[PDB]
Amino acid sequence: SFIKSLENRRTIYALGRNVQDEEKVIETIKEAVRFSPTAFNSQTGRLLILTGDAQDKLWDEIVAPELKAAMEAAKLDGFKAAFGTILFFEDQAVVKNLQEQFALYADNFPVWSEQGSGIISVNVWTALAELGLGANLQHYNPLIDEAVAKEWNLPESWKLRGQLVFGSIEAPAGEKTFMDDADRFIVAK
Amino acid sequence: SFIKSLENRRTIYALGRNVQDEEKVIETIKEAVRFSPTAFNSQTGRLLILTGDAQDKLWDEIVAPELKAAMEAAKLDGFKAAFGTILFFEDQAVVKNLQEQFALYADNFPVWSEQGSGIISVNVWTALAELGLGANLQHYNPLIDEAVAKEWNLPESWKLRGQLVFGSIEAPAGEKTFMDDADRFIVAK
Ligand SMILES: Cc1cc2nc3c(=O)[nH]c(=O)nc-3n(C[C@H](O)[C@H](O)[C@H](O)COP(=O)(O)O)c2cc1C
Ligand SMILES: Cc1cc2nc3c(=O)[nH]c(=O)nc-3n(C[C@H](O)[C@H](O)[C@H](O)COP(=O)(O)O)c2cc1C
Ligand SMILES: O=[N+]([O-])c1cc[n+]([O-])c2ccccc12
Ligand SMILES: O=[N+]([O-])c1cc[n+]([O-])c2ccccc12
Ligand SMILES: O=[N+]([O-])c1cc[n+]([O-])c2ccccc12
Ligand SMILES: O=[N+]([O-])c1cc[n+]([O-])c2ccccc12
Repeated sequence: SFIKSLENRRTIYALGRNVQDEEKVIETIKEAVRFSPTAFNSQTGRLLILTGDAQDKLWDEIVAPELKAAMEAAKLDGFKAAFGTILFFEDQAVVKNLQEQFALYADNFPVWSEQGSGIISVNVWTALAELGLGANLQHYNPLIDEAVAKEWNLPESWKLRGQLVFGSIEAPAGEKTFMDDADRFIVAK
Repeated sequence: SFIKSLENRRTIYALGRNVQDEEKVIETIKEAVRFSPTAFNSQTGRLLILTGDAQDKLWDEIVAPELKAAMEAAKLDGFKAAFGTILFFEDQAVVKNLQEQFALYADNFPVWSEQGSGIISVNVWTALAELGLGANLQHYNPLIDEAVAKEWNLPESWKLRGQLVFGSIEAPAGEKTFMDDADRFIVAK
């Protein structure tokens, strides 16, 4: 069931590369994004999907050095050890066009775009979990933005929002608590 | 399958009140939110779920008059005709607390909260579609915010982000197009 699918999606930090069918994984990532709703069907989400050598390169040659250079002013090995990383961007050129076409909603499009990024990120995350793969969501933007755009020749208009690290599950999700229903749901008739 | 569940979720404007098991619907809405991820497990989403007399009141006594008063400075009947409306808020008190606790990420929490709102909105939307119910997402915020908070005695900290109108499907979804894969997915190794 759908609710079961949602419950199955969890943050998994212990990831490996025991992935049987990479093509199936790629297909599923694309489908999850494809069937995600966006304001005005604007489809502002953009993905860079890295595996193999590119996965090694992201973490060893971009994230690590950028992070070090920043801090000055382990975990990374665990991210690198995963099968791949899905970098989620929002296309600002489309956002700006929407703002120009529908001036009435100009202030709203950045908001709906952020919402869109969350939407496709978790739909992909949940779809991967259905395949039995784990993932965790990271935010090394904006530190790595320029290096990533240069290495993989991305349009300047792609604004990095998140990085979903994914692979085989090598240890179970941790414990998680939930709010009291009474504090977040009100039902009225 | 999960991808099938995603594909089944569509914007349905023609909605009615042929809903067989309201309690099951409420349970499913709660579960979809419960099992949705949020930054720091902050669970900032808040829901006001209206049906029956409250559904009539929202659209006739709040949205209509506010909208008229604004414009001065049909569709509404179609929204009212639905079984209910799920109003999605983000709790700004929790957001502000996060900003204070983790000053390093202060600018990020509003962003992750917006992403969170998108996340729970579509998870609820998709869960309703699995039950065979249709829905559409509207944005009469911030116009109706104050009236809604007063009528249902909501905390000032609840910031309205969207209103998901839902009910029985009375006409099929319209046609929808998709981008070229090549323009939004890059795969590298
Ligand atoms: C963040 C967001 C905001 C949306 N806002 C509205 C809205 O205010 N009014 C409306 O009728 N539809 C709204 N939509 C629905 C989209 O237009 C719709 O999802 C998109 O055209 C894809 O069609 P589908 O929902 O049938 O898949 C919104 C969707 C998203 C994801
Ligand atoms: C918008 C958003 C941003 C998140 N950012 C991070 C992050 O930067 N690093 C991380 O390790 N987890 C991150 N998480 C994961 C959440 O902490 C996690 O989803 C939450 O604690 C619930 O746990 P679960 O994913 O196992 O259900 C993020 C989740 C969401 C929805
Ligand atoms: O009809 N509308 O005004 C409309 C349609 C579709 N989407 O996505 C919208 C999104 C935001 C505001 C109005 C929208
Ligand atoms: O191996 N990791 O990357 C890792 C393990 C455990 N926790 O809690 C983490 C938390 C945040 C980022 C990476 C983590
Ligand atoms: O370990 N972290 O830094 C971490 C854990 C969980 N969430 O949700 C985070 C979210 C944003 C930034 C860092 C996060
Ligand atoms: O009945 N409606 O509310 C309705 C019908 C058709 N479209 O396209 C709509 C579009 C936006 C809002 C309401 C709509």
